[PDB]
Amino acid sequence: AHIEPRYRQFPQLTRSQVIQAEFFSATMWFWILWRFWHDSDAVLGHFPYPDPSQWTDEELGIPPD
Amino acid sequence: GAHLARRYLGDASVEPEPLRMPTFPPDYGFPERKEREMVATQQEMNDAQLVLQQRDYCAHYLIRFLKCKRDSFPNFLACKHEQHDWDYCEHLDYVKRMKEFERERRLLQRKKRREQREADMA
Amino acid sequence: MNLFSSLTLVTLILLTMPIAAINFNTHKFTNYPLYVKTTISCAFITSMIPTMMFIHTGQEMIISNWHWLTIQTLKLSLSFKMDFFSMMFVPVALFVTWSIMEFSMWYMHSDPNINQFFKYLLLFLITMLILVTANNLFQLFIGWEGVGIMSFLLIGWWYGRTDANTAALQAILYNRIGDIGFILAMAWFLINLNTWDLQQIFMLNPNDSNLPLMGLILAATGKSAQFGLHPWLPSAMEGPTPVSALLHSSTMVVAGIFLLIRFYPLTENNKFGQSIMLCLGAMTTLFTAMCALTQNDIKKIIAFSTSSQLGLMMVTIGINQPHLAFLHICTHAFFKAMLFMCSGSIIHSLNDEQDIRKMGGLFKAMPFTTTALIIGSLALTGMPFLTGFYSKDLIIESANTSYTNAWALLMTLVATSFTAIYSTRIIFFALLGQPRFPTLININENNPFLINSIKRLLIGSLFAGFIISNNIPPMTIPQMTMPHYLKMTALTVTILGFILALEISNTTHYLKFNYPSNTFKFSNLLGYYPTIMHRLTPYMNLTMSQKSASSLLDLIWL
Amino acid sequence: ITKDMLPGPYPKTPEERAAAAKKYNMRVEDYEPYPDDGMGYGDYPKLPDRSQQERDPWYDWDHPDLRLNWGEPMHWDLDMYIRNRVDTSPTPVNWNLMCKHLFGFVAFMLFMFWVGETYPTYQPVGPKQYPYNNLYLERGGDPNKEPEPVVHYEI
Amino acid sequence: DAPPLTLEGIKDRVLYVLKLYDKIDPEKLSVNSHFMKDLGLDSLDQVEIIMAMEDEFGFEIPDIDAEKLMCPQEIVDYIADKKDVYE
Amino acid sequence: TFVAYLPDYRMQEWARREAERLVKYREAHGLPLMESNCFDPSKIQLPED
Amino acid sequence: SWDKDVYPEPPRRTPAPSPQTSLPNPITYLTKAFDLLVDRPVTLVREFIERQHAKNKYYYYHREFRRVPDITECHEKDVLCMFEAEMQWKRDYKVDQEIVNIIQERLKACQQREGESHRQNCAKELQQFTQVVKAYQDRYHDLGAHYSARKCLAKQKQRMLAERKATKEAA
Amino acid sequence: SKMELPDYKQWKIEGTPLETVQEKLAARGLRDPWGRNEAWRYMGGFANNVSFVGALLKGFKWGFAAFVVAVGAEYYLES
Amino acid sequence: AFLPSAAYLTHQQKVLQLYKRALRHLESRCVHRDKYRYFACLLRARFDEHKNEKDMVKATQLLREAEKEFWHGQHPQPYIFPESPGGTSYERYECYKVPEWCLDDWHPSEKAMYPDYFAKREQWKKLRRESWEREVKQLQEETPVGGPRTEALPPARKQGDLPPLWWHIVTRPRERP
Amino acid sequence: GKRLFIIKPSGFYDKRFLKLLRFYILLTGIPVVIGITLINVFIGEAELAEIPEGYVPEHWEYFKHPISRWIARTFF
Amino acid sequence: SFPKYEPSRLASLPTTLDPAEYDISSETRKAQAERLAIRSRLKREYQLQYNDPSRRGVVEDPALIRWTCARSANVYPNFRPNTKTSLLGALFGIGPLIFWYYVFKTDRDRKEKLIQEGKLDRTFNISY
Amino acid sequence: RHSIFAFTHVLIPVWIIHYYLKYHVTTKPYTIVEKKPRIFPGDTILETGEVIPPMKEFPDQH
Ligand SMILES: CCCCCCCCCCCCCCCCCC(=O)OC[C@H](COP(=O)([O-])OCC(O)COP(=O)([O-])OC[C@@H](COC(=O)CCCCCCCCCCCCCCCCC)OC(=O)CCCCCCCCCCCCCCCCC)OC(=O)CCCCCCCCCCCCCCCCC
Ligand SMILES: CCCCCCCCCCCCCCCCCC(=O)OC[C@H](COP(=O)([O-])OCC[N+](C)(C)C)OC(=O)CCCCCCCCCCCCCCCCC
Ligand SMILES: CCCCCCCCCCCCCCCCCC(=O)OC[C@H](COP(=O)(O)OCCN)OC(=O)CCCCCCCCCCCCCCCCC
Ligand SMILES: *C(=O)CCCCCCCCCCCCC
Repeated sequence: AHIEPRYRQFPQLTRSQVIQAEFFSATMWFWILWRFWHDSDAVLGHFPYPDPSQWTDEELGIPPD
Repeated sequence: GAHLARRYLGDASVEPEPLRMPTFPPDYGFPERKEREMVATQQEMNDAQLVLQQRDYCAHYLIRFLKCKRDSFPNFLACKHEQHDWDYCEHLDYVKRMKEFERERRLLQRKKRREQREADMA
Repeated sequence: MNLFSSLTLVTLILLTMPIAAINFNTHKFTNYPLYVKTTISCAFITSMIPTMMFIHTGQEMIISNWHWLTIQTLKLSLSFKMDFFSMMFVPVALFVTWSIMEFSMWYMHSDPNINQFFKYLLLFLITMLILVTANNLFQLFIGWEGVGIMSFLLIGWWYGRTDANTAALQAILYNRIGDIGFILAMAWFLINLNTWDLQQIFMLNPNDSNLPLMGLILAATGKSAQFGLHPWLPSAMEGPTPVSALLHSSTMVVAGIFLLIRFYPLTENNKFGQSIMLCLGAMTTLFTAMCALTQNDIKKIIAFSTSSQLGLMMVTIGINQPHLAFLHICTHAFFKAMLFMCSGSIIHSLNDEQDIRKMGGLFKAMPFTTTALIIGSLALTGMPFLTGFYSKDLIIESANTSYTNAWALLMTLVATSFTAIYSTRIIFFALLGQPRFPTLININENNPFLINSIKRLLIGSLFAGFIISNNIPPMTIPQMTMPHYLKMTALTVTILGFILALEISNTTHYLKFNYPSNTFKFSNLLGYYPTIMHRLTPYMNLTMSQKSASSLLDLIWL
Repeated sequence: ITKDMLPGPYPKTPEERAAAAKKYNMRVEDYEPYPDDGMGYGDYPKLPDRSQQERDPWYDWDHPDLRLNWGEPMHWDLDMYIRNRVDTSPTPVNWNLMCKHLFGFVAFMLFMFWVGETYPTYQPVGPKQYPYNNLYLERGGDPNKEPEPVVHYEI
Repeated sequence: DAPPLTLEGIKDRVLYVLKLYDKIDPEKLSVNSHFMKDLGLDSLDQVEIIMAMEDEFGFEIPDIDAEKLMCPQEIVDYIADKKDVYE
Repeated sequence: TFVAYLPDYRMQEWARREAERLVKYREAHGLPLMESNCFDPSKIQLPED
Repeated sequence: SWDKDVYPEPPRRTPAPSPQTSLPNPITYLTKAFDLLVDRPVTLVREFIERQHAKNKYYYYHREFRRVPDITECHEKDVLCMFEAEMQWKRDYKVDQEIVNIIQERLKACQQREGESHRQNCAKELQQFTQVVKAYQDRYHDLGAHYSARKCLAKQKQRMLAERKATKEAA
Repeated sequence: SKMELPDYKQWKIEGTPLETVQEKLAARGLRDPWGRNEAWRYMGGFANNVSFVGALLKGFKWGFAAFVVAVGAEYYLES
Repeated sequence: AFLPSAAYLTHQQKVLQLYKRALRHLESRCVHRDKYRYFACLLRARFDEHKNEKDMVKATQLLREAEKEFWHGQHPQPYIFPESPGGTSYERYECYKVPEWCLDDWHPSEKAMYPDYFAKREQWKKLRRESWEREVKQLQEETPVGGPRTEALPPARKQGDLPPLWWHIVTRPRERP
Repeated sequence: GKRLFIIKPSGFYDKRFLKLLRFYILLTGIPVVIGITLINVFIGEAELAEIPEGYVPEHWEYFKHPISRWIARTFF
Repeated sequence: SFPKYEPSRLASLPTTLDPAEYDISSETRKAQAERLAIRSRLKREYQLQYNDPSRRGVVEDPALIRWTCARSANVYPNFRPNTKTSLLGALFGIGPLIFWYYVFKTDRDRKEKLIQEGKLDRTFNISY
Repeated sequence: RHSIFAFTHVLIPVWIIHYYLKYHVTTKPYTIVEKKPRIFPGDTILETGEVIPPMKEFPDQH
């Protein structure tokens, strides 16, 4: 039996469409939290970005004259 | 990104221009500076068919990673550490580029303070 | 070797077989749309094997199988180029088209010309895979004009309606203005390089290549709806929903971007072409995303979405990152086809209602459609580790960290915020809140065709960026070192767009009535660009086509 | 059709104007021709240049797509003012105000891209360094000649 | 999709709208109740009722017909004309 | 069917196969693949000045 | 097949299958399924067709044109000899066109077969292509649509006057 | 063939935003005649719709649950 | 302005049409339903403030600057109903609206596929052709000298007759074929 | 129930034309395709060979396909 | 007060903001009634032929025939060569021909001068 | 007659296209040109039997 059209009220819902929609919403947040738990660097950062001012003049070769 | 403000709003006389640099010799300030060693042979990266942008000073990690990527088919998640090695050494190459940039900026500061010392003294 | 080229040609011949079936008919069909959908499913399965054995070794080839013509130094052969671009585009296009046709078996069920519709949609698919596999400029021009003409025939599907014919002729006009530049490029390569083949173009590698690249940029302007030649892509929402889903979001409109990605060894040695592509792409991705902020038809809003994503593709070509642009094409196909399918599911459920100001309360009425629309919007905006994260964010991670036009970068970031703004605008006016549609509820989505067709592109929109970006080889070096305010750029700008548009949406519940601002009148009437030039440039043509051309000279004086 | 319903020369006398307005099936007060400069319009009525998009859509038309009636004297450019073509309809924003906003927006965006091309943004790095004499044999250098040494050093 | 309209359905929906209107009492409302003369409404109220019909059934009645619909039976007959009911 | 099986319409195929002879004759004998002069420059008398 | 000198193919170097991961790839199974289901019946039908080719062996020939006198040693306005010269010149024109097409096929196949190292590894084919295009341009460019052996001879004579004047002005 | 319409006596605008609208109209002497027509949009199954942050977080509870299940499964599998 | 029955718009009609267009453009401005309903009663109060204006010249001026108010406050893209002109589904099925006379051009092998339909269509056409001359001689004696003044047609007066000029209005195609 | 008649123009003459078009094309299409298949299978493609000493070939003996040899012999 | 709407050639003034629409005078009643009368008479003359069963063909519209005869036939016999017609037939008649003539002649003289001076890159240009 | 689709639409066209590519296309020069496979240090060549030597030992960074 199909979904009957209704008037000025909430339409009929199937159990299957609701559990599939909740299942794919859970799949979205599962995959987001999973790849955020394992990678954590594609969003935040892979390697440290060094400070240029914190480098010494000997490794860069600046003789003071 | 602050150096963009230092070069545009400030002066471009002390900021090293991006297009043609180093303007200083490589031995200037370095006693017995050594070259950059290339690990992968020219013929080895020739046969590996690498992109001309990818044949830099650390393409040997890329050759090991691509051999792992070919050999681990279909398990395409089995060579994460070889990609990590290649990305880390590209990161170190970028750090060496940053060190060249900071060297050029500090030698232009040396030239700026040198001519200011000469204008104060003489 | 004998497997790769064989299944490569079997895919295209298999796509052409239902055209022979529909042309050799006498009976009334035992579900010809199911036959075409089964054929395109099997063509997807067939094209999967050359893609997998490309991911195994990197195996590219050329099939120059049929000699067609020899104009004295130009051997035009039927030549198919199976490279990385074909091996990643053909399974994505066949997968998206298979979902669009299982969608269309539900959506276009009331149409008595359903066999003509599936015939035209298959003809589009054939011309498009002629386009993306062509090895010379002539076969690419065949596929190019083919997707232009099937665009005409699928915009003007309800040919009795005046606006559909008007939009179809408009799309033909702007595409032929792009074809001026495409024929300019063919003319330049034939005269200066004696070839239309890609291999001799790439091997000769000319240096004075400003003029053919300007021709190719004009071709991509006409084809991918860049600024100046853009408004036909919003006008082209007058066709049916699976037309706008397949053709004018994900498959046809990337062909100007695909034309510029295809010619990457010329663009990587021409900084002027890169700068013009960067400026035009930033202009388009600003303008169309700004126009999307103040629209009320949902098909118009998602068309401005796909044109802003095409402008971003033009941006990331313009920073000399073509493979990221093509990864963004393969990524963008899934969630943008799914967003058009979910919008049209809302439209067909709400009895041909497309205006978002008469929607709402569909979070619990259409749950699967709401789920997939939220997933498509979050993949569009750059939610972490959806499919749209694996390309678009990297685009920003190369747009910041490169020798770039600074204003193009700033307009790229403003576009990145505007994507979040119109995405949560769609979710606000269409899914959230209280209902605004009329009183006779016929809301329903419980057809396995609709649910499975959105489901497979949902699996794509969740997993396909991860799967593809871990199956494609490196062709550039990914710039992975940047400061933390520069790494967190695209995410923070996207969340700022969400916050600003949520404040805008919560200013609408207030009981105040403000007069319209000039920014609202500018963005709502589409930068005033389709209002002026669609009136002025025909006028100055047609009076000049009557007064002086016909009447004065060619009936009296001459 | 016969001759006395066909167009003729320019109406000079008012009785020829009345005969034409009876011929063109309209009021004599509304009937104005194109001015007799010799451009060959003849005695055709100068309709006030309204696009057919502007008409009443809910009106019961003889030609519904054209929004046109039977026996109505058509516009001279009726092929031009169809709803597939040139429109003259009123707009919410003024015409010159649209032209000013469009020209200012387009020219200002062009000028800002010119400003950003004048001042480009970049990274605090040196140039990308490649081995083997800036990859001389890879970039198409001939094998018989030998270039200058392109040597990069550690830092 | 697209459910068929009937004169019972169009009649019951038009009367269902007019029984949710605070100037028409639900006990004097009939199928032939004239808006100005029998229910005592304004032409402004009549325009609001035809706009409520437009809100109800999802299409537009033009003004040359909206200025003459002066009973619920004329509304049901006009929607019967514009929807082709009882095939 | 007649046009498809025309016997080498305007001798194109022959001209390829003939080229496949002549290149093979002058790759092997060390000659250049095509001279810059169509005729022998020894049998040509130029106007003197 | 064809002649491997006019269409040169360098010796193929494929790597050995080196399975590193334990998961079996689909490509070997699909290759065996293609070898059984597709290669065998097509090969059997081709053997049947080739037996039927052997049941009637007959041959065709490559037509030869002996060299007639060219336009230089034909008299002026003597159509019987300069017709022969024109037919010879036109056959050589179409053959020179197919030589240029062979060198283009070489260059395109070299570029694809070398892949990304095409600029390094196809210098000889690009050099041959530059020489044959310079030769074809010096021989047949700018003649027009009504080209003939006379137009080609006059272009050759103008080029030889230019080369002689360039030789004279260098000394 | 009959679609049985519900009652017109159950669409009362108390407890709705139409209550607020009628209060603010009667505050200056105005009265709302089409409120009970609008009353079905704000009651029943269409009442209490989620916000945007609640529409985003659909399935996040069970998704985080299965996430913690899989993280515990790999942490008890790695040893 | 331009109407089939009247040659003009009365002032009452102009007021009602401006009120309707103001409410429609307002609903376009004011998307939410309770918010629009609040502003709709406010605008109804603004229209009923000068409902009882006797001076038609003053009401003309008030209507004119009310049109200026409506033009200053209009929405650029107002909500058009889908099958209303300017809508997205407007005149969509006009390519499916085949005229009825094309059934006359069918072949008899497919006319025999629907025997009852064409067997009834014969007496429909019979009804039309024996109604035509009666309704012509009806219209020729009621029309004044100089032609009819207004485009409206008289109804069927006698019992047994049909209303004049009726065949294309009755036998028009369905709006959803 | 309540099936509705769809007024449409006569699709008999267009379908009759297309049936006749396909029939009168296939009427000599199918014998030509079967005959070309039988020639390519049984009569078969000729082989390139050097011109022998003293053997002057006919003009139709310079062509590969048997139908091309038939055309160059019979008509040309 | 309010921004007044500016009419244009391609943006006409609305019916509501035009003042002459609000004319109440009896001569406007006469003009509107005569327009309604002519329109009603032409409507009746049309749909007596349109609804006729004995007619099977085309209701010929002499306004349409008159429009096509004006757009085709009436162009030459109502021409008078004067200053306006001759100057406008000399502007758009021999103007852009001269324009493209000098543009293409200039570019071809430039290209010929570069070719005979060995400047133009005509390296791989053997198709022409 | 349950899977006649994969026979008429796939398997017979794979037969036709394999016959076409095997006996008419690859029998002609440069029609199917393939990029040569990617050779790494450590590979074994099947046409020769020659083992490619590995790279230089790494100046390790980590
Ligand atoms: C088929 C009937 C259809 C219905 C009838 C009506 C048809 C239409 C009427 C036409 C009337 C005539 C018109 C004029 C044309 C005349 C013919 C002609 O000029 O032919 C030209 C041309 C030249 O042929 P030729 O000069 O006669 O012979 C060439 C050889 O030198 C010499 O030949 P060869 O000796 O090398 O080859 C001999 C060949 C015979 O020759 C022919 O077939 C040639 C004649 C066919 C011509 C057909 C033309 C009609 C139109 C065809 C296309 C449309 C068809 C309908 C729609 C299809 C779906 C779209 O032998 C075979 O076919 C046998 C092998 C079969 C292999 C398959 C099965 C193998 C496994 C079997 C297993 C079971 C048994 C196991 C046990 C065995 C025990 C022993 O022939 C063809 O083109 C043949 C058609 C097939 C070509 C390849 C098709 C695939 C290509 C794919 C890639 C390219 C396209 C990419 C598209 C991308 C998407 C857009
Ligand atoms: C169900 C249908 C399939 C047929 C079933 C029955 C037959 C069984 C299958 C076996 C078939 C027979 C054997 C294989 C076919 C013959 C092979 C062969 O050598 O044929 C000779 C030739 C091969 O070419 P060629 O190189 O030998 O010769 C070309 C001719 N000259 C040199 C004179 C120029 O022809 C074909 O193969 C014809 C088929 C081509 C397939 C593609 C057609 C596309 C048409 C598009 C038109 C417009 C083109 C525009 C684009 C151009 C490029 C930009
Ligand atoms: C990267 C470089 C970028 C360079 C940018 C600058 C160059 C391009 C400049 C813009 C050119 C295109 C814009 C102008 C013409 C647009 C015409 C058009 O699209 O008309 C559409 C119009 C209907 O539009 P619309 O009002 O939306 O209809 C729906 C409701 N009526 O439809 C109609 O009115 C129908 C009209 C039919 C007849 C058309 C007559 C005009 C033809 C214009 C040809 C232009 C050729 C340009 C050639 C350039 C060569 C270099
Ligand atoms: C100097 O600022 C280097 C960074 C690149 C140029 C400036 C980019 C500014 C916009 C991006 C960051 C925005 C953070 C909210």
